[PDB]
Amino acid sequence: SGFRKMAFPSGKVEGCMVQVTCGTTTLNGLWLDDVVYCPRHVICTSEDMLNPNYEDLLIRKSNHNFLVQAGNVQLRVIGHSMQNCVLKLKVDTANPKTPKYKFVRIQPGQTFSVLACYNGSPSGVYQCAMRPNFTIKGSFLNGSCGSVGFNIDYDCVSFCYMHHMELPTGVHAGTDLEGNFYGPFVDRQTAQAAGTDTTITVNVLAWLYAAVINGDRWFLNRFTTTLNDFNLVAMKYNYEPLTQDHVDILGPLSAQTGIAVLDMCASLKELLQNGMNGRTILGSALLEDEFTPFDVVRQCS
Amino acid sequence: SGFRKMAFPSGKVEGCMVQVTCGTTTLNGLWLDDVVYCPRHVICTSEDMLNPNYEDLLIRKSNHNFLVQAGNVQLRVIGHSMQNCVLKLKVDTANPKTPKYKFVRIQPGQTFSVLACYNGSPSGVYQCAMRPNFTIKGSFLNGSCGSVGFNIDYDCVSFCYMHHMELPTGVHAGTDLEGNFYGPFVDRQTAQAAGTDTTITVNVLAWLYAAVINGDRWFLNRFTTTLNDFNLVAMKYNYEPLTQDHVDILGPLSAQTGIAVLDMCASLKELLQNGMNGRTILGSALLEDEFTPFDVVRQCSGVTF
Ligand SMILES: C[C@H](C(=O)Nc1cncc2ccccc12)c1ccc(Cl)c(Cl)c1
Ligand SMILES: C[C@H](C(=O)Nc1cncc2ccccc12)c1ccc(Cl)c(Cl)c1
Ligand SMILES: [Cl-]
Ligand SMILES: [Cl-]
Ligand SMILES: [Cl-]
Repeated sequence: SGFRKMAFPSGKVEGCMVQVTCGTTTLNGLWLDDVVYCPRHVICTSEDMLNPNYEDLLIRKSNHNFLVQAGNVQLRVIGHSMQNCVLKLKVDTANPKTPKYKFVRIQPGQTFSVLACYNGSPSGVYQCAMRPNFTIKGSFLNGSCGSVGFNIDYDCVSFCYMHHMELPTGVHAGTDLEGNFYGPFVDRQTAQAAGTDTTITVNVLAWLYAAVINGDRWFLNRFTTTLNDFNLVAMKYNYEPLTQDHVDILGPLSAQTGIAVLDMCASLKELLQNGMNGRTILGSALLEDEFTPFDVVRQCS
Repeated sequence: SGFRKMAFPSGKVEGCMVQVTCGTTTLNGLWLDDVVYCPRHVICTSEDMLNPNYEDLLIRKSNHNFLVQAGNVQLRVIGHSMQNCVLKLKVDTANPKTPKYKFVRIQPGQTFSVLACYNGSPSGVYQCAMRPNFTIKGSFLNGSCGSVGFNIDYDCVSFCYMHHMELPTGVHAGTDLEGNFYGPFVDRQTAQAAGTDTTITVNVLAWLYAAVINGDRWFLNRFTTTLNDFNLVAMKYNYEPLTQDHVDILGPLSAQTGIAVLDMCASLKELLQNGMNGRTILGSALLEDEFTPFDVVRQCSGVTF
């Protein structure tokens, strides 16, 4: 019993964190095999932030301009290349702690663990979701660039995020491990704003199923709804539309608790209309949207 | 920016998790140097748990009754002994991944990271607080017994908790690493109930300081209060008393934000008597009490491990 926001154990990722210094900028790198991955903005100065030409800046760099430090050992950079917004520094030593890994690009609503680092040193691990507006609500300070987001698939680390920047609202933007940004963001100091965020409806439903599994039932009702009527209501509360894919994905939870998805959707509509009336669900006074259907099944079963 | 419930990096503890099997029971062990620590209830059957004589049950056991597995390697148990509610299995191999460590007993209100394990395999890490009623509101399934709670002090792991059982309300009970339970609990199948829980006041104040550091300041007011008047109000809402030690510990956050502790206490007092009025603090509609003052400073300044 119990329901917590739980991150994956970070050990496999800690053994990959290194410090990358270029000129006056110091950030984090991910050392996998003989390659260190990090945000390409590490090569940027004061003049090259508003409109940097990264290809031109990288051509002017030599391997000796990059200082890579793994613990107390300095790694020798023997090559450099760029893949989208990620810089790849080829090193002379393969990381002996390299776990079984994959690079995966995730979709909005998906969750992952974040290993927040400073100067190549892990300081904390927390749990995030990719927001529908493609930002993440992380907890990061200056120097956290290059910190990674990941999930663990048995004994395999799927790297899905690398932190690049903090937007003016305090939310965070970054890329997958192939350097492609999540969202309409660029690694330039140009005026950028996240779109209006919405609630991940499928995750709220998954979390309501977690609450039922844990013995919470006060919010249940005798109503059901059509998918379209549910979406018309949910949208008025800035909730993401619930697709047939989401209904199917909630199927196992629906079978386990005996409550149909559209039946649970009618409970959610009621909660949006009434609020919680001083009650909590799994110790929370707000509806939680950072647990996917897969997270709820893994944590409850 | 941002404020998350953040656990310590778990790597130093993952390298210590092993699987301990005795008869039909399989749970987790903590392998440090040449000793594996685990709950002594691993030696129990169904009848044994009801009314156990652990000294008598352990005397009947041999080293070969314990099956310890570290990854894919079976460790050889060369000794067994009991310290309070923890069983210590001496093994023939010292754990090469043993970090610098300490065994520490924590106080209620103190927070720690839990590495939830099943079959000696770490599956999740989460941050939680030792409640004033000595339970932890954890997330554990069958097989999680032996999972440990810890903090990281520079590069030294301080082990403070080992999971033993789940109470009928779904909350959790366990011991320090010397086998002494936190709270009035016993490792026997008998009727046990956690006392009425209270809110960790010093932690709520630390979290209000974290919200101010993040720019969320609607709850601040012009007022201050006495520690005496605040505690009278706190007792009424099932809040723990705030001591002069707590006021001193909140000092650096008070200096950083420009909000004296008794000034923040007057904000907390109004929040209790009037509610949030539809507003949230750090995206929460409830007052959060699982971040200590040290946790808020560590996160809002970026201390590494
Ligand atoms: C390096 C910096 C950045 O946003 N860093 C941070 C990352 N995360 C949190 C921070 C909190 C406070 C201050 C800086 C934080 C930055 C600035 C502009 C651009 Cl376009 C890019 Cl790619 C990167
Ligand atoms: C081994 C079991 C126990 O509490 N198990 C669990 C421990 N943690 C979570 C659980 C979730 C679901 C089911 C069982 C969970 C137990 C029973 C009674 C006593 Cl007195 C003791 Cl010491 C131990
Ligand atoms: Cl599923
Ligand atoms: Cl809440
Ligand atoms: Cl402090």
